[PDB]
Amino acid sequence: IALSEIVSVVNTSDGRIEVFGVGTDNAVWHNRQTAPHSGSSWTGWISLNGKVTSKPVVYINTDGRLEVFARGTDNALWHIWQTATNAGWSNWQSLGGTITSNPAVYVNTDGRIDVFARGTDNALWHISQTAAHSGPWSSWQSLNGVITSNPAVHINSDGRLEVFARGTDNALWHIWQTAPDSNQWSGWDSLGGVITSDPVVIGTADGRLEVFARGSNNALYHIWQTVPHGGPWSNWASLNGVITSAPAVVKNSDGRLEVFARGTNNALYHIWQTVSHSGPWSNWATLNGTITSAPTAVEDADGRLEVFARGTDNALWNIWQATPSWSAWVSLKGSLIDASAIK
Amino acid sequence: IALSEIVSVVNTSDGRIEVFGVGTDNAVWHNRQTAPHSGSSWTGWISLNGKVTSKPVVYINTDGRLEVFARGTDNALWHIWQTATNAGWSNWQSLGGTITSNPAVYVNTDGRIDVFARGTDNALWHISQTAAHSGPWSSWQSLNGVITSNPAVHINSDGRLEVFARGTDNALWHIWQTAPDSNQWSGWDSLGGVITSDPVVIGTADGRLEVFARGSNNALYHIWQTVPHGGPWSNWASLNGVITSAPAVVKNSDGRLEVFARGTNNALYHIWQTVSHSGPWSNWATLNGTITSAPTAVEDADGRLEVFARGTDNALWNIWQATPSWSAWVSLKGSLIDASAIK
Ligand SMILES: CO[C@@H]1O[C@@H](C)[C@@H](O)[C@@H](O)[C@@H]1O
Ligand SMILES: CO[C@@H]1O[C@@H](C)[C@@H](O)[C@@H](O)[C@@H]1O
Ligand SMILES: CO[C@@H]1O[C@@H](C)[C@@H](O)[C@@H](O)[C@@H]1O
Ligand SMILES: CO[C@@H]1O[C@@H](C)[C@@H](O)[C@@H](O)[C@@H]1O
Ligand SMILES: CO[C@@H]1O[C@@H](C)[C@@H](O)[C@@H](O)[C@@H]1O
Ligand SMILES: CO[C@@H]1O[C@@H](C)[C@@H](O)[C@@H](O)[C@@H]1O
Ligand SMILES: CO[C@@H]1O[C@@H](C)[C@@H](O)[C@@H](O)[C@@H]1O
Repeated sequence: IALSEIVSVVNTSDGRIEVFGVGTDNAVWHNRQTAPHSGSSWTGWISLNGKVTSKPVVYINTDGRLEVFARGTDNALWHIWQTATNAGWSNWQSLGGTITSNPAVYVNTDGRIDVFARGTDNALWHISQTAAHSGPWSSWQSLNGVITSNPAVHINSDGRLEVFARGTDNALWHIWQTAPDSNQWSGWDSLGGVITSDPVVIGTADGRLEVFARGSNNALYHIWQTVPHGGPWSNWASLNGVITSAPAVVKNSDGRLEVFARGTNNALYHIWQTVSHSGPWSNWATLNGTITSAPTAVEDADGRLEVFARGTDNALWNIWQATPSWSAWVSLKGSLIDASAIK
Repeated sequence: IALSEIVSVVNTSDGRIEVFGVGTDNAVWHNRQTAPHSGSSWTGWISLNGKVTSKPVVYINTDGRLEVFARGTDNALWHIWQTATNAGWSNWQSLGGTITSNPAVYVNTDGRIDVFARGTDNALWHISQTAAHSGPWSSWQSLNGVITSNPAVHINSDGRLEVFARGTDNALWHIWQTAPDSNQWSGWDSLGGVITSDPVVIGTADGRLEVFARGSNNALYHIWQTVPHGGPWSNWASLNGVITSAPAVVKNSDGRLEVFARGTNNALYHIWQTVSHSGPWSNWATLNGTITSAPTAVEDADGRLEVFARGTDNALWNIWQATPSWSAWVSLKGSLIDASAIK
């Protein structure tokens, strides 16, 4: 697997970016913008404690409360959650299980967080809240398959969760709810190709899933639903380049997709749709830096992309999107590790 | 009450704007962009039939299905829904009650649509889906108060619904859920002022409610939460102008608020936050035309504002936020009436 993202990031319900990563102590730490604008100062790193053995994944409940999922030292899924929106945190609590990947997390149309992770059998498993933004949690449940990457999940424009992963043949595979909120899932299906990164999935401005992944020649590839929330999918297409990390995809404030990834000189590169969403793609361009993780990208409250990546000093660095050139690479300090359960 | 909005507008799950209005036959008609882009052509007007006696209000269920609420000729609340996302429509069905205002509609954090309408006692009443995006519906319940305008609803950044309506003293009042999804609401709180239009409410880029209304001198006023999802509120602040309709507010793609209203010469006027969201407001500027309703504004899938208003020929007209100085007005044809239950 190509080098992973090292933080999970969200724009919170009060328009501040909040970033979560794993320290050299194997605890989860978070850092938050003090103001809801590009170029804001940062709180600085605060520990949520714990001892984790995967990438932490943050998700926002439908009531705005942040919730973090990660594998623990006992290999169970653990979580920790804000007890009120943007306020204080609970203690860490186990959700049991024994998992062998990073979690992937999404919310159902009924407000129930659904968490996906690989099992000891190498199947995809899932567990979910039984009520909107609320425990108790369900029991684990298998979705079978046998997968060789961390999973990625997104919602279709008809409300059906759909999960993506690399299979034993190194192809992109997927599986989907048969109906919104449903514990009844489809059978596994294959989209072919050969991929050398975790896949990353996004919903387009016109309601279609689009999936990006590094290919066997280390170029960036993508593939998409041809109609909203349905098949057929397209043929694989190449966006070229050569990337030395997992790709990260985000939607600009005007709908245009943009993808970020480490280049072969360890600098950050990006490529974007031009003209409009679903428009033709640009040439790759550099944003400089020397980075030691995959980048992570998010839209801030001013409608600008912000990217995060670990530096040569093992600190987290940040850069954001401005008219002619981007911002400075700015250090948020800290000392992060790649705790990804599959590397 | 100042002259109302004539259509209800929504972004569909496949990135097209869809507008809903009442025809000269008192049936609900709709028109949809053919393409998810600014300046797209339109399907043309299609009837949903029925016979309504309020402004119709569309809302998108969390599974992507559109649903329209309107008062019927029997003064009850009626609704009609898509049977599949962006597909065919149900028959009209009654939710009963007797209502004396336009409905206001919002979704709870648990995916259950809540509908609010003034009752025969001039209290605010509500009815909701009992499950996520699904019937059956609840019994009617009173949220008390005595109100003299149409209600407006939005969700807080902590997931609590909040409703605004003018009171018997002509002040802006409000009530809120004590917790997300709850049927337990607060008492009516006065935010004072004297308002001469329905209030409009929006959520800011940093998670605060902000309310706009015409005041006693026909100026535009606004008031806001000073902290995300909490009090205290600011004082009322004038945005000046002299407006001859209800105002409509929308958020740009970069978070800046922009308000639209009819001026004294019956043209469309607007005013916007400059620099960034929550920044200082512009001067009023005209967008020309001659309109016979309040405008309705929405962001399209390219991140551009689109405004709709009835024209002198009773057709619906459109203008959108093109680079230099906005598009030309284009007619979408049709023949619309103002069916608002309170005028
Ligand atoms: C809070 O508890 C600590 O962190 C959790 C995430 C688990 O790894 C547990 O075994 C460890 O003791
Ligand atoms: C269902 O098929 C099994 O699981 C898929 C996810 C792939 O790994 C495939 O090659 C494997 O045999
Ligand atoms: C712009 O700065 C460059 O890239 C950062 C991400 C850091 O690795 C730093 O040490 C390096 O000089
Ligand atoms: C389909 O039913 C028609 O429209 C409804 C919205 C009601 O006004 C009803 O009385 C009328 O007959
Ligand atoms: C269900 O209750 C009925 O409808 C409500 C909306 C109110 O108008 C009430 O006075 C009336 O009795
Ligand atoms: C709760 O109090 C009732 O409702 C408010 C909205 C006001 O109209 C007030 O005059 C009335 O007595
Ligand atoms: C731009 O055109 C002007 O405004 C439109 C909204 C229509 O009312 C039209 O008749 C009028 O002349």
